[PDB]
Order: sequence, then structure tokens, then C-alpha cells
Amino acid sequence: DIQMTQTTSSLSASLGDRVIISCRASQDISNYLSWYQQKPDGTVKLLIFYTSKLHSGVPSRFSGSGSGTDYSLTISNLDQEDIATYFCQQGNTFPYTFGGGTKVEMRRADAAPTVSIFPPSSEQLTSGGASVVCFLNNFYPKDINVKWKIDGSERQNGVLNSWTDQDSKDSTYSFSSTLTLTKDEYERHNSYTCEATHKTSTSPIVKSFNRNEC
Amino acid sequence: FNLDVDSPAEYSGPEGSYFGFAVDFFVPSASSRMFLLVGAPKANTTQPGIVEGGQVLKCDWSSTRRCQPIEFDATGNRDYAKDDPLEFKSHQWFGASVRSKQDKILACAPLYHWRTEMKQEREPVGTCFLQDGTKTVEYAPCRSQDIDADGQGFCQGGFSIDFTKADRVLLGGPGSFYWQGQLISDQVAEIVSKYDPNVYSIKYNNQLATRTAQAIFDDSYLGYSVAVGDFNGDGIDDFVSGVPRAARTLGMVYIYDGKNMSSLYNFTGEQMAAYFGFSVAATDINGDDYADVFIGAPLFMDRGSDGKLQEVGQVSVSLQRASGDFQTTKLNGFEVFARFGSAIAPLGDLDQDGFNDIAIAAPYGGEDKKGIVYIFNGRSTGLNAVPSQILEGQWAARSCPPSFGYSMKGATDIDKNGYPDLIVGAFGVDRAILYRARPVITVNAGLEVYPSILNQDNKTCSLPGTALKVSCFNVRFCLKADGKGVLPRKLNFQVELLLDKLKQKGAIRRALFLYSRSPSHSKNMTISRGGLMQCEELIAYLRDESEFRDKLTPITIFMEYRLDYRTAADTTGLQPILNQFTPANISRQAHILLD
Amino acid sequence: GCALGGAETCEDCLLIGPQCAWCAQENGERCDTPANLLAKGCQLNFIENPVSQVEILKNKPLSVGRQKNSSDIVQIAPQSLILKLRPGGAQTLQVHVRQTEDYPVDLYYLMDLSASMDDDLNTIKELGSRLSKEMSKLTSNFRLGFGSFVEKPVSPFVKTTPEEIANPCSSIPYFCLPTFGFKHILPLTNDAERFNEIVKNQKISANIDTPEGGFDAIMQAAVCKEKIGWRNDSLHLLVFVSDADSHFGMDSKLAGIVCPNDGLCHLDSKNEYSMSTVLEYPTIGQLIDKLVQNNVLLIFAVTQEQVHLYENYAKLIPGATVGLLQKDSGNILQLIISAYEELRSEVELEVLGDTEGLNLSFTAICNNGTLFQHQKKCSHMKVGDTASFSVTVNIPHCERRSRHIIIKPVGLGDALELLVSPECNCDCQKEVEVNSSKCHHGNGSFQCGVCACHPGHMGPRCESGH
Amino acid sequence: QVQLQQSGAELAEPGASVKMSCKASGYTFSSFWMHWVKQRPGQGLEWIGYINPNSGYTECNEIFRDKATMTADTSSSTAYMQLSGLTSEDSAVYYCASFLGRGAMDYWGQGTSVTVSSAKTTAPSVYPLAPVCGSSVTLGCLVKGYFPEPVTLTWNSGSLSAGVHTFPAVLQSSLYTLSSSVTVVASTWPSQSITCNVAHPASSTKVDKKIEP
Ligand SMILES: *[C@@H]1O[C@H](CO)[C@@H](O[C@@H]2O[C@H](CO)[C@@H](O[C@@H]3O[C@H](CO[C@H]4O[C@H](CO[C@H]5O[C@H](CO)[C@@H](O)[C@H](O)[C@@H]5O)[C@@H](O)[C@H](O[C@H]5O[C@H](CO)[C@@H](O)[C@H](O)[C@@H]5O)[C@@H]4O)[C@@H](O)[C@H](O)[C@@H]3O)[C@H](O)[C@H]2NC(C)=O)[C@H](O)[C@H]1NC(C)=O
Ligand SMILES: *[C@@H]1O[C@H](CO)[C@@H](O[C@@H]2O[C@H](CO)[C@@H](O[C@@H]3O[C@H](CO[C@H]4O[C@H](CO)[C@@H](O)[C@H](O)[C@@H]4O)[C@@H](O)[C@H](O[C@H]4O[C@H](CO)[C@@H](O)[C@H](O)[C@@H]4O)[C@@H]3O)[C@H](O)[C@H]2NC(C)=O)[C@H](O)[C@H]1NC(C)=O
Ligand SMILES: *[C@@H]1O[C@H](CO)[C@@H](O[C@@H]2O[C@H](CO)[C@@H](O[C@@H]3O[C@H](CO)[C@@H](O)[C@H](O)[C@@H]3O)[C@H](O)[C@H]2NC(C)=O)[C@H](O)[C@H]1NC(C)=O
Ligand SMILES: O=C(O)[C@H](c1ccccc1)N1CC[C@@H](OCCCCc2ccc3c(n2)NCCC3)C1
Ligand SMILES: *[C@@H]1O[C@H](CO)[C@@H](O)[C@H](O)[C@H]1NC(C)=O
Ligand SMILES: [Ca+2]
Ligand SMILES: [Ca+2]
Ligand SMILES: [Ca+2]
Ligand SMILES: [Ca+2]
Ligand SMILES: [Ca+2]
Ligand SMILES: [Ca+2]
Ligand SMILES: [Mg+2]
Repeated sequence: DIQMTQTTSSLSASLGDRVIISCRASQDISNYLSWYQQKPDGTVKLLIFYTSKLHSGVPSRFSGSGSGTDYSLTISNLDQEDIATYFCQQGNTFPYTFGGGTKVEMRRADAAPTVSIFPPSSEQLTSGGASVVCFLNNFYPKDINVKWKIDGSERQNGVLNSWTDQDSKDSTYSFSSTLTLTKDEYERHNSYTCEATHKTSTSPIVKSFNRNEC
Repeated sequence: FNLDVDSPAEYSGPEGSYFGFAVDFFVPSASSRMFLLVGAPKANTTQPGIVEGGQVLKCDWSSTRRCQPIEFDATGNRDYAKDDPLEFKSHQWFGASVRSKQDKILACAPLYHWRTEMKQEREPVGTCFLQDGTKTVEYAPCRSQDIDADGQGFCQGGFSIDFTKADRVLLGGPGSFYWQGQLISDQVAEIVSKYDPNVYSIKYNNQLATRTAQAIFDDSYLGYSVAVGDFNGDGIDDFVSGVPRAARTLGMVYIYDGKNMSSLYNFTGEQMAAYFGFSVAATDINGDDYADVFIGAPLFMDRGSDGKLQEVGQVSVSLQRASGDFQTTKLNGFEVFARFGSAIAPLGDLDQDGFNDIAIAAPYGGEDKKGIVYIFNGRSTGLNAVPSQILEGQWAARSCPPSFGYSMKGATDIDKNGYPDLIVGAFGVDRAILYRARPVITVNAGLEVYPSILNQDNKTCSLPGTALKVSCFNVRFCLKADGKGVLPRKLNFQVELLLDKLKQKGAIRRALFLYSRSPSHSKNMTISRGGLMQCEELIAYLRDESEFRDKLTPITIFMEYRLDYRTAADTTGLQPILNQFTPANISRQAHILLD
Repeated sequence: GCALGGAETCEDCLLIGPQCAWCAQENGERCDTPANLLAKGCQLNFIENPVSQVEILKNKPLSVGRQKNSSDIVQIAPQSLILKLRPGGAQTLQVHVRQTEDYPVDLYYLMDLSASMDDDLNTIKELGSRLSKEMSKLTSNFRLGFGSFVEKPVSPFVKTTPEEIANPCSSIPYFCLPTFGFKHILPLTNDAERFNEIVKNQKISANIDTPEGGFDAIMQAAVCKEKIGWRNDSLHLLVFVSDADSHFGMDSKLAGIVCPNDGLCHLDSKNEYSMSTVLEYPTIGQLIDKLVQNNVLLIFAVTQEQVHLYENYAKLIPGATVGLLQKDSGNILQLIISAYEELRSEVELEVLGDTEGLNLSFTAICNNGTLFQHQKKCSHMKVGDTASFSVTVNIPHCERRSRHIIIKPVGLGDALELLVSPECNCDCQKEVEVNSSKCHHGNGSFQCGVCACHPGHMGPRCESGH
Repeated sequence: QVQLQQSGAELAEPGASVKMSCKASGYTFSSFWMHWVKQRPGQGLEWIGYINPNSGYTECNEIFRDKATMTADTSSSTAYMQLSGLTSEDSAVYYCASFLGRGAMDYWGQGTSVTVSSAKTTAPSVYPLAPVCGSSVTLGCLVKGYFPEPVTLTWNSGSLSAGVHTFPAVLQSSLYTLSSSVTVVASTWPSQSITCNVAHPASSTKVDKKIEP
């Protein structure tokens, strides 16, 4: 099969900028490369076909280039609606194969996450089991790491994490972290902490509580 | 009866180009000059590397009689890859079918082959070109992704075409789905708006298309021929199409709804391999505003006085009725192997009598297979079963028969004289001829003979000289005339009267005119269009009893009125003609008293 | 009756009816039945009235028994007649047909060679000998030839890529020869092993649409007498073997072919039909014309799916019949023999020539004089039996030219030559006696007891001037 | 005005099969191939194969040769795909897309999510998240142990939208877990009541969990 590779899986751009996405095939595909746009909701639109032919209805900002094995989609004067993932697809031979995808995200001034830690609800503790939830909200860029510290120890076993899409109004992202333990295990320890490491500050932001205390 | 055959407009194309295989009138929307469109599907072109791509020509009317090719497409074959053509335009027969509606010209190449994007193939999907003003777009509805004989790969889309009154295209392709055939209708607005030369199979919204059916229907040839007309009274033109191999070669004609391609009505042939459906036409022939259906079976075989079969062809005339039924009659050819009914052309109202008319071609009839065209006038009951005129091809060829009448188009007044005119093609001699309709003079003639009863003994009238002894009466002859269209307000008539016409050579004429003393009286007359009944009187008498012992048979007074056609000419050079339906003779009779 | 309006001249009186006469010199209305004229004083010598009559010119008796000499075979009698027919009159001719016990038989085997007939070829490897051995019991002069057809080798009936042109079954894959219209391979011959050889060497071709171009091959086999080898005075059996529909007429319009078939032979140096890509398929009307002209009996040997279609075709074609063919031609020998036996068991009349505008009535007298039927065919008869026919000919109106007509049994060379000559003149018309005293001092011509007046004179005796 | 409407989400147990549809409008369905594409959650695009609707002919990626079977109903302008011998690797979104030509696919359907689990429908456990005992305040809501997707969550009946962050669900011992945060002014809570409205239609569940301390 033909392998398609988009070197950069993600890039960041500001409004009006010119964006160029690169796509490379493992063989000569004789200009049968197409570009598609996928928006966060799952929508998929054809933008470019046969390397450089605009599909009916897509704007003139988009334009395509290439030959042989190397190709590129160009966005000029990027719009707010342009933020999406862009795939490249060869149609010269079956099976049709796609590239990994390139995600275009807005640029923003670095921001610090607002962090909040929540102990397990009383409703949950009667069920057995205890979830400690930590919310990191409105931070730029997306790269982030979280570590759970109990009584001076790291578990990294019952933790589960979720990431929000880039918000439309303000380009920041958000992160939710939940550590789940048994009630007996929860009852054995006293301190519970949520340590965030972000590019904006070298000193990890920390938020914690003590079960016995109030 | 009023077509001018003495001096028609004769156009010619390149030898061997089948110039005249298709013909249509061209009328621009800006009320500009009118032209003739002529297909020459075997004509060589300047397209690089294309042999006999064919072309469509626009022809001036009378200004010069010159024809110039219309540039629908100046290019050769596109390439899928180096030395790997995408399409094959040589011998594509461009101009095999040509239709026009106001500014738009649709011309098609039913033998255009193409490669497909996957394998190296050569599938005759057919293509068309649509030209509005500057804008020209390709229209290949059968160049889809449904490939091979199974699909539309051999569809030959454009084999037949027509416009609906609401700017829809009706296109026939007899090869789809293992030659089941197919009808496709697209809005001209879609055809041009969705056009994109980078996309070979265009997704047209609101397309209508017959669907693939069970294999029993293979090899039927739906779309061999098409016409349009309303047949469920909703004002939307519906689709009529010939299916000449259906019903195990009895032939059929399908009518589909022009709104959803739903099946509406069916006709079926009566004889095996008559090619019932080779041609079809839709026009209101009897003036009830309900379109009527004409179907040609040019190989139909009649039975003769000797009981022998003879291929003469046959046309069926189906008058539409409000109840949805049809009232059908047949119309047989006149010459054997002449293929009467190969072409059927609505003419409009040729004689401007209030009923549409129609021409039916026998392209291989006449002397030395020079071709014949028959004009049939309509009337309230249906179609007059006797042709009012016969057009005869005048040219002979040495390779393929002249085929005069193989294509025709009428119902356009190209000389703006008030009467529609007719185009006839003759592709075997690379000729196309225009016949202009002469204006029609209707005449009301009267003849009064008073006294009617004649008594020999009664002699109160005097002969020239001193004879003073004859039995007498008088004859009053009148003519009145009018017309429609471009005509002068004065006409020279030649009237002739003949007493006792019933008696023939070798038999005595009992009645003689007073002055001349002979039974024949001639007279020139002048009458103005729309004038009052202009009359004239004269006096006659009887011979002596001794001279004729025949007092029984009535004396008939005969009046004949002809016209001088050259004197009534027009700037066109087009002389008027008397209405053939009105008899140009009238007779009254007088009797002898008996005692 | 014959005193109606008009009829004031002998020739005028002749056309009103066939039973009417004319009278001369009244020793008005001289035109009436002959008996009435004698009642009113017209003498036998003076009465005038031609009547339809037959003259027998050649009436050699029908040949009885097996004839060692082809020249003494007589299968129809009479063989030449003159028929003088008065307008509106009818004369009945008696025609006698008898099939000789030993009559030669030509059989041309015309076969579909599209891909679905490969099995059919394997099973007829020895048909030539099998067939000629069975036909040896029925005739001492059997000859047979072979030809094959597929389709007009043009788009859209064949794939036109280079690969499929060279081998239309290359995709299958299977060895096929390029598509061809009609190949005349073996002219008629008595050498049956030669028939075996050429069949064994045959290879199939292919094409993409179901109906085939057999009609092109039928036309050629019927017209190309010299190259096919049809010999006079023998049966001409054309056996059309196919398992498919047939293209006809303007089907070729799809391929850009729009010049009608011309009914002429067009076999090139390779004995291939050269106009395959130039002329339309023949129409049914055209095939009828040339099959009758060349006296060729057509036999449709087709599969079950096609029988009803080809039976309807055979209804239109004189002498055509249909036999139900197995998918592998395993029973083609039986079909042929059955067809030949049915043929030798019938006699159907045929009337050719200038017959347009004539009225013909046929009555068949089979089984000696016992059976009378209003057909032109006697069936279920043993070879040697005689079939008699009563043919009536009527000429509606008088004509100025004689008609050459041929009456013959279908499928047999022997024919009766018939000339129809009109007789709508009177004997007295020729004796004009111009400028006779009787027509007022030479003012007319005494023709038949009535005056033909000169121009400018009127009256019975031309006694008035105008 | 071309539109491809795909059927709704499919749920199936391992080893079973599912059949999803894709109805076309705005063009002649029979004249254009229909392609199918697979996209695993958070992953790229994988091409399954195409079908010629009018003829039923299909071609598949070698991968899905035994997995998928494509069919088409020309009378309704609908294409069908059936996934057989299901596993957890077949859990993904499956798109249909018409054929532009030129080796491209011009119009895509919305996608049909396919989830392959043994779990059966289960109602959620909605837990309020209040802070521990100062201009803005963050409250939370935890929706745990519910199946299948979807669940719908709002704060004070959707009155609070700005400052809300509802996160996507995650698998957790073969059940879905979801969380949501709302941020309001410090002076408006607890003075005014904030409630987490959760609804799980698969279970006819509707909880309104207020947050008090
Ligand atoms: C493909 O398209 C077809 C046309 O769009 C469609 O046929 C239509 O079907 C619908 C529903 O099935 C019908 O509506 C129904 O009508 C009946 C009673 O209808 C009667 O009255 C109407 C009104 O008459 C006015 O319009 C006509 C225009 O045709 C004028 O001349 C007239 O003067 C009035 O102004 C009349 O049109 C109907 O006439 C149709 O049917 C009769 C009976 O067969 C025919 O004689 C006639 O030629 C014409 O075909 C009829 O007299 C009512 O009870 C229902 O409640 C509903 O309102 C449409 O009438 C009908 N239109 C047609 C047939 O032209 C096909 O169904 C569609 N097929 C598919 C698969 O989509
Ligand atoms: C004018 O003349 C034409 C030509 O004959 C007529 O058109 C035919 O009409 C018939 C009847 O409507 C059509 O036959 C129908 O086809 C339908 C489609 O079949 C689908 O499913 C089969 C499964 O075997 C597939 O092979 C096929 O491709 C389709 O996917 C059938 O569903 C119909 O069946 C119904 O009626 C039959 C009647 O016997 C019942 O037995 C069934 O149980 C069911 O109730 C039916 O077989 C045929 O296809 C049409 N041909 C063409 C070329 O269009 C017009 O109807 C006629 N019009 C008038 C006004 O006379
Ligand atoms: C259009 O131009 C083409 C050439 O560009 C003309 O075709 C060429 O001329 C004739 C066709 O009538 C062919 O000559 C003939 O060839 C055949 C076969 O070799 C032979 O049997 C004849 O005796 C004669 O020699 C020639 O091959 C052909 N070349 C092609 C088709 O490539 C064509 O006639 C022109 N048509 C018109 C309408 O102007
Ligand atoms: O005669 C030969 O050379 C050659 C041949 C080639 C190889 C082997 C045997 C025969 N025939 C010529 C005609 C062709 O038939 C094909 C008929 C198939 C019937 C058929 C299917 C699918 C469809 C249809 N209809 N309609 C509707 C659309 C789908 C085969
Ligand atoms: C019989 O053959 C001879 C030549 O052998 C030929 O002249 C004659 O025309 C043939 N018969 C007929 C009826 O033509
Ligand atoms: Ca309508
Ligand atoms: Ca009418
Ligand atoms: Ca008229
Ligand atoms: Ca005019
Ligand atoms: Ca076979
Ligand atoms: Ca064929
Ligand atoms: Mg075949």
C-alpha cells in the first residue's frame, strides 16, 4: 500500500496568517492527492482534488500544490472557521490511504490554568469508593501534565483524564482529572493533592486538601 | 399544398460529411436574423488529431446562403496520461443530433468514446455540447461511474434529443443497461451551473432518469427517438420515446411523466420488425389543444391486391382525448422499400387554416431513390389521410443513397411572411433544402341562373341581327377573395363559363350565349383583398326545338376560376396560391319545361 | 345491368362489365347482354363481344417414377399458358404439381459462432457424414456447404480496445478469433468428409450484445449463387443455426451505418462479407424478396428461448420453418431430416412476377378429387401424389401492357410461365371506314354502327356544326 | 444540495454484527460509487472499500475483506454496510462518501458511531462536587457508571453556559464516566442555588443534583 505521512501532526496559527500543510507519499501518486477538512464535530468536507482543483463551494483561500511524492495544502488569510484537522489522501491506487492528519489551532497569549480540587461526595462514599476530581481550566497551550500525590506518594493507577476541545470564544483548553479509590483505601490516607505542570510556570501549580481536616 | 418547390434555398456541405443528417431552425432571443442549423456528423475539423469529428453549421438565410461551422469545441482528445487518451473524438459523429431553443443550441456526438479513469477502455457513452451565448458546456450525462454494457458505458447519450417548453433537456441513449435504453432529462440551468471541466461525471441535481429493469427488457433501444408534449394536462411537457426492439421486435413507444419520469402510457406495434418507434412526433393536429402522437414504422409490410406482402412503412396517428385515452389511426406508405415514416416533422399551420399540419418522409422513394416528402394537412377530425403535396428530391449520388427527407424541421417562419417554412436534409448528397410557404388565397365564388326552369315556346328576347326569336335567361357569376399574411391588395382572375357542360364531344349543346352564339364565355377580372362580392351578368338562350330532341337531361352551367400567380408576387419572390380545399369550379343547372 | 350511364362506344361498353355485348347498324343503347341483342334484331355476325380465353402452349405430362435423366423430370403442368382476360372477368386455371421421387438437395449450414456455440461445434464434428448418409436414402444428389456468422465488427457491438479486437475473449481468458460478420467457408459439395474437416478446424469468436448479425449472412447465402454454389433444379435448404436474437434493419444506426442493404453479393477474396461495416442489416422485407427470387427455403434451427420469435418471422417468410435446437446442437440432424420430410410431404403454390393490381383466388384439390380447400397448399401427401390447384386471375381495369407471371411450387425449380394479355377492344374498332357517307356527307367515321364525329361537328350522324 | 444521511449509533456485543445505512439525495444515486471510511476514536482515517450501487460490484481493502460487506438499494437511494464478527477494534465512526471522480470523494455523511461492549444499559450515579471548607468559585458534577452514551448535562437548566466546561466521557471498567465544572462569581454561591441537571435517555433517567456546601 501507499503510506501517507503528514510530518506535523499539529500547528498553531493566528487569524490572517498563511498556513502550509505538508503531505508525502511512499511512491509517485501522479497528482491524485486530495485534501479534506474535518471540524471538531466530525464534519468532513472535500477541499482539494487532483492536487490543485478546488471542489465546488469551498473558498479561494484554499489552494493545493505538489507532484510526484511531495504535496502541500495552502491556506491564505486563515479564518476563525478554518480551525480544523486536515488530511491528505492518495487516489492513484487502491486501497485509498490517508495521512495521519494535521490539526490547525488558534494562537493565544500563554495563560495559567485555574485549578480546583474536589473531595469525594458523601453520596459516593455511601456507595463505597471515592473519586477525587481536579479541574484545570482555561490554559494555553494544550501540552499539560498532571500527577496525583497522596501522603507523599504517587499512585498513577486509578487516575482518569479528559481534555476539552479548544474553546471558540477564547482559544484556551481545559483538563479534567479524576482519581478513583476504594472507600477503605480512601479512609486510610489523610492528604490528597493535585499537581499541575504547565509551560507557563516552572513551579508546578498544586492544589490539595486533608480528609480529616475542614 | 402551399410550399414553394419552384425555387427553394439549396445549401451544400463538404462531400462525404453527411451534411444534412440533422436540421433545425435557429432563432436568437433578440429578434435578430434567423439561421439554419445543419449537422455534418462526418465532417473533418481543425481539432488536432481528430478525424471526422463532425460539426454543426450555422447558415445564413438568403443574405448569402453561406454556412459556417459553430465552434462548440476546438480541442482534440484529453489525455489521462502520456500516450493514454482519456477520450476518443474521431468519428464521434458530432452533429448527429442538433436542437435549438431561443439562444441555446444542443448538439451531440453519439459515438464519442471514452477511457474511464480505472482501466483502459473505449466505451461509447456519448457526449453533448450546449452553447447559450458565449458560454459553452459539455453535457455527457451517461459518462458516469456506472461503467460497461451493464451500466451506461455503451449508452450513446445524445442519440436523440429535444427541449421542453420549460427549458429542460430530454436526451435519449439507446445503449444503457445492455441496450435496454434510457431517457435522461436535466434542467439547462443545472447543466451549465454545475459544469466543471475537472470533473468528468457531474452530479446534476433534479435529474430525471429511467431506471435499470429486469433482463427481459434488454435490447429494447429506449431513447432511439424522443419527442415532448403534455399528456396529463398539467402544463408540464412529458417525454415520448421510441423503443423499436421492445415486445420481441413488435416495437413500442413509452410516455413518461415530465415531472417524475413515472410511466404514463404505452403504445405497441402490430408487426414483427416493422421498426415501430424509429421516429416519433408530438403536435396538436386537430386544434383541441391536446397534443397528438405520431409513430413511424418504416419497415411495416402491407398486403396487396395480389395478397403479396410489400414493405411500404406505416405511421400511426393517436389523437389525445381529455379522458386520457387515445384515438388511433394508421397511414400506410405508397412505394415499396421507400421507408415511408422514417421522419415525421410537425409543420405548424402550413396553410394557416386553423389546424396544424405535418410532413412525413419516404427517404428512399421516388426515381433513383432520390427521396420524397409528403405534406399532410390537419383538420378537426384528425389528420387528412390524403397528402396535399409531394416534395421530390432532385439530386442523385454514387456512394450512399441521397436520403432526401431523412431529417426535417418545420414550424418556423424564417421569411416572416406569416406562414411556417420547412427544412429538408439529404445527407447522402450533402445537401439541405429550405422550402418557403406561399400565402393562401381563399375564394368565395357564386353562380346564379335565373330563370331556372326554361320553356322553349317563350321567346321575348332578340338575337343579334334581325332574328328576334329565341328563348332566353341569364347567368350571374361572382368572385370574392381574401387572405392572411403578406399579400397585395389586388389580384387578376381568369373566369371561364361553359353552358351545357354535361354534353361531351359529339353531343349537341342546347344552351348558347347571346352575344357570342357559343357556349363558352371567358373573362379577365380584378378583385381586391377583403373586397365585396364583385359580380357580372350576361344573357344566354336555347336552340330551336328541331336541333335537339333532348329536353330531359338538365342543362348545367359550369364556372371555372383560376389565378395569375406571377402578377401577385412579393418582395420575397413568393407568389400566392389558391386554397386547394375550396373547389375552383362551381356548377348550377337549369331545366327544360315539359308539356 | 349493362345499360348504365356511359357505354356509348364499343370500347366504353367493354369496360362496364364482362357479360355485356355491342350491336352494329340497327338493321342509343346498343350495349346490353348478348341474348337481349339477339331479341332486338342484332344478327350473330354483327354482334360483338370478346370473352376471356386460355391458350395452352406447353403442357408436357407430369413425370411418373424415378427419372434417370434430370431433363425428363416434370413436377408442374402445364408449363406455359397465354391468358387473354377481358376487364372485370375471371378465368380459372388448373395447375397440377407432383414431386419426383429423386430430386437433388443443396443444404447450406449457416451457423452462429459466438462464444455460446463452442459446445455446439464439439458435437457436430461428424455431422457432415451422418447427415449425408441419412440424406443418401432419400436423394442420390445431396451436397452441403458451410458458413459462419457473428456480428458486424464495429462499435458498439464489440469492444474496441486493442486487446479485445485481437482476441474478443482475452478477458475470459479463452482463445477466440476477432469478431467477423459472415464467413463463407465451404461451397456446396458432395464431399462430406471435407465438411467434417472444416467444422473440426472452426474456432469461436465473440461480441458483447445478445442479438447477432445472422440476417447479414442469410442475405449473402441467398444471393451469392455462384460462390455459395446453388445449382438450378434442386432444393435449396438454408439451415440457420443460432441460439440468439437477430439484428435487423436500422439497428446498425447505433454504429453509424445508415446506408440500406442492397441485396447484392459482397463476398471478397477471403469469401468474407465485405459490406458488413458499410450497409444496414437487411430488413424482413428485403430477405423475403431475395429468398423467393433465389428459391431458397429457410430453416431456423434455434434454441427454446428463441423459437417463438423466429416462428413469427417464419410466418412472414414463404416456405420458412422452425425447429427446436438443443443448447449443444445435439439434435440438429433430426431437425434437418424432419424439415426435409415435411417439405417433401407438402406442395404450396407461389405466384411471382407482375401480380400487383391483380385478384387471385386459390382452391387446392388434394387426395385426388376428394378434398377441396381454399388454400394454395396440399399437405400430408406421399411423394408421387399429385396436388391440383384452381387459380383464378381477374384484371380490374383494362391495361395497355401484358404481364409476365410465374406459378411454381415453393422450393422447386419447375415453373409455369403465364402471360396475361388484356382484351378490352372490339373487332369492329379496327374497321374505321373514315369519312363515311353515313356520318353526314363525310363528317365522321363509321366505326361500329355509331358515328365518331370529326372535330367541330355534333349529333348522332354528325349533322350539326359548331 | 447533495446530502448523505447516515443511520444512528449502533451498539453490539462482541462477535455480533451491525448494519448501518446511508441515504443519498441531491444526485442520481445509481450513477456514482459510494465509499466507506473508518475512523477510530482519536485516530486517523481508514478506507474500507466502495460499491457500484447499480451493479453491486464492490472492492475492499484487504483488511476488511472478511469484516465488511457493502450493499445498495437503488429504489431508495440507500447504501448499506454490515460489520460482522465484531470486536473492540471495530468500535469507531463509519462514514459513507460519494465518488467525485479523480480518485476523490466529494460529499461525506455525518458518520455512524459503532460501540462494541458487553455492558448492558446502566443508569448514572450523579455526584455533586462542592469545594473544601476568593472572587470566583468552581463547582463540579461527576456522572459515573452509565451506559451507553449519550448523557446530557446542564447547570441550572442551561441558564449557566459561559464558564461551564463539560468534558468528554471516558471508559472506566467498561462503563462511561463524565464530569463537568461550572465557575460563577464568589458572591453568587452559595447565596444562589446551582444544580447539575443530568439526563440519560437510555435509562429514562433524570437527576437534578443540587450543590449545597
Ligand atoms: C408523478 O407526478 C404526477 C403529476 O405530478 C403525479 O400525479 C398526481 O398525483 C396526485 C396524488 O396522487 C394527484 O393529486 C390528487 O388528486 C386527486 C383528484 O385529482 C383530480 O383533480 C385534479 C385537479 O384538476 C386541476 O388540475 C388539472 C391539471 O392536470 C387541470 O387540468 C384542471 O383544470 C384543474 O385545474 C386533476 O389535475 C386530476 O387530473 C389528473 O388525473 C385525472 C384522473 O386520472 C386525469 O384525467 C388527468 O389527466 C390528470 O392526470 C384529477 O382530475 C385528489 O382526490 C387527491 O386528494 C390528490 O389531490 C394529482 O392530481 C396527480 N396529477 C396528475 C396525474 O397529473 C404522480 O402521482 C407522481 N408519481 C410519483 C410516483 O411521484
Ligand atoms: C409500459 O410498459 C413498460 C414496459 O413493460 C412497463 O414497465 C414495466 O412495469 C413492470 C410493472 O411495474 C415492471 O416490473 C416491476 O419491477 C419491479 C422492480 O423489481 C425490483 O425487484 C426485482 C426483484 O426480482 C429486481 O429484479 C428489480 O431490478 C427491482 O429491483 C418489481 O418490484 C415489480 O414487482 C411487483 O409487480 C409484480 C407483477 O408481476 C409482482 O409479481 C411483484 O410481486 C410485485 O408486486 C414488477 O415486477 C418493469 O420493470 C417495467 N419495465 C420497465 C422497462 O420499466 C410500464 O409499467 C407500462 N406502463 C403502462 C402505463 O402500461
Ligand atoms: C477526412 O479526412 C480523412 C483523412 O484525414 C479522410 O480519410 C482518409 O481518406 C479515405 C477515406 O475516404 C481513405 O482512403 C481509402 O482507404 C481505404 C482503406 O485504405 C481504401 O479502400 C480506399 O480505396 C481509399 O484508399 C483513407 O484511408 C482515410 N484515412 C483515414 C480514415 O485515416 C476522410 O475521407 C475525410 N472525410 C471527409 C468527409 O472529408
Ligand atoms: O454471444 C457472445 O459472443 C457473447 C458471449 C461471450 C462469452 C460467452 C458467451 C457469450 N454474448 C453476447 C451478449 C452477451 O450477453 C450478455 C447478456 C447478459 C444479461 C444481462 C446481465 C446483466 C444485466 C442485464 N442483462 N440487463 C440489465 C443490466 C444488468 C454474451
Ligand atoms: C440455370 O442455369 C443456367 C446455366 O447453367 C442459367 O443460364 C439459368 O439462368 C439458370 N436458370 C434460371 C431460371 O435462371
Ligand atoms: Ca405533463
Ligand atoms: Ca389534438
Ligand atoms: Ca393547416
Ligand atoms: Ca414563411
Ligand atoms: Ca451452446
Ligand atoms: Ca451481437
Ligand atoms: Mg452469441
